[PDB]
Amino acid sequence: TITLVPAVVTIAPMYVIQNGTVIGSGPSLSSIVVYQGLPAYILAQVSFAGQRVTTAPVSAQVYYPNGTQTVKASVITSGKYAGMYNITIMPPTESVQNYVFQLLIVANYTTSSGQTLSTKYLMSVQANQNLQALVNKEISSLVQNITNLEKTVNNLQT
Amino acid sequence: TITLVPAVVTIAPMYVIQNGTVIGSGPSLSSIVVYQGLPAYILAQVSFAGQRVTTAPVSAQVYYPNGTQTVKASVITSGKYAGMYNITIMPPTESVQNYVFQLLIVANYTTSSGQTLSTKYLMSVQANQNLQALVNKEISSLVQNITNLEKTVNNLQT
Amino acid sequence: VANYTTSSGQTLSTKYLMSVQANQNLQALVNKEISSLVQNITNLEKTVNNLQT
Repeated sequence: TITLVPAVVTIAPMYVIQNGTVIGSGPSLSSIVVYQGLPAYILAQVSFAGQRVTTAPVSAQVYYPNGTQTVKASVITSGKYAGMYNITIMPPTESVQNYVFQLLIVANYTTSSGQTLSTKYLMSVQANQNLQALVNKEISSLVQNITNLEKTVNNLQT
Repeated sequence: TITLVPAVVTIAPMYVIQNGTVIGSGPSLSSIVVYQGLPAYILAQVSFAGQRVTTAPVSAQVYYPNGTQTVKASVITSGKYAGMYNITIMPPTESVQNYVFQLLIVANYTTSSGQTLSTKYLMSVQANQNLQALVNKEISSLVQNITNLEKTVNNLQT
Repeated sequence: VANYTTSSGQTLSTKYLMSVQANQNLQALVNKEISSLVQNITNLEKTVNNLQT
């Protein structure tokens, strides 16, 4: 005897690849620390009954605090991540603090039993500061003020 | 007739304590926001049934980009952190990139269910840049410049 | 902690051990440090310009 349970479509963010590096591992996140100005490639598999499905057009509502980006995630057709949908968020660099935006991943799977299932996964993608660029630029302007001051102080010595 | 339902062994990190500071709490975290250069003491409980078991010793093949350090997790029995496996990870002090370094957590639990249940947790660790350091050294180079300059102007005043 | 007494005849209390790193606000740090250094520099610039004059 084989006792079936209903199957519910899932789109889960399996890896969040940013800087060519797994910053987010597995679906054990629903908020990830992403560092701004680098593209977090959220590889989010879509599986019905744990078996990855190739027909489920993924809309992705990317809720920036300025405009809402609807990126149609490209089905991963190469790599060992193939089958999944690569959701290419690219966060602007708005560094002075953290900023909200919510990636509501919506995989709309068409079941062949006639029960079309829209599954909507909320990951709160926490755009942490990427303060590194702001720092180097501010600091370079300070180095330039210091070298000019050195030069002036040499003229004064002369 | 009393049918005992399957218990499968679970290792979940109950604490990741890093720089003496618990960055990870709950067994709700099999990914964690590690800050580079700081020794993360992954105090991970090993449980069958959801009950703590201290007869499964845990190694950790920690795949740095400078080799694999296979660390046998020592049980710290002190304080409220007692009876957890200390998976000792030592992330690089580099801070030009977020780099993927793996953490193949292997727990081999000899159960009396009839098989030696070996559970593997591949946590692909997010080496997240500890920029604080880079901030402090750059700013210190700047102050060294402020003093040198300040001494020279004062000498000129004299 | 949420202490809830169900009306089914079983009392359930949940405690959630949310142990958190209270991380330094690096943003507010860097901003104040550099602004303060800009003022130390304004005082140095001031001596320089007096020197020149």
